[PDB]
Amino acid sequence: EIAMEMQLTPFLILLRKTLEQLQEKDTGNIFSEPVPLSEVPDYLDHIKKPMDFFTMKQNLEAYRYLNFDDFEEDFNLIVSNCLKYNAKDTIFYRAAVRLREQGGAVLRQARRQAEK
Ligand SMILES: CCN(C(=O)c1ccccc1OC)c1cc2c(cc1N1CCNC[C@H]1C)n(C)c(=O)n2C
Repeated sequence: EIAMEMQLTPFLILLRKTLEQLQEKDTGNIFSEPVPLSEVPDYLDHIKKPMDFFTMKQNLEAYRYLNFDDFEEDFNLIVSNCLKYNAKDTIFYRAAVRLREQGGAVLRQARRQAEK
């Protein structure tokens, strides 16, 4: 399977499935819409690039993820943003740790498929 020959549609089908699997791990509904700046007024004082699963879905369908690195980078922002903004004694921090853990095998297996 050679990179210049790779078709977009199959790759996007793979990313759609992978994103569904990742988002399903958000059983607390913490990561599935943007952190609202109106309700968390200091959020952008700390976080340079917010990310969430709905924004990832929009990016996917707008053809913004054309390799696995860029996709995984945004999933990793969901986690890292949360670990920075929230203290390690909070439920939200631990929820990000759990999301990273559960996302791990999903992403590794998905990348292996993307590399054929
Ligand atoms: C701003 C929403 N939020 C809350 O914790 C919250 C605040 C006020 C009133 C109700 C609320 O939720 C019930 C929130 C903050 C987050 C946050 C997520 C949320 N909410 C929790 C409720 N579901 C939506 C989600 C965006 N993440 C990932 C963060 O890093 N921070 C700081």
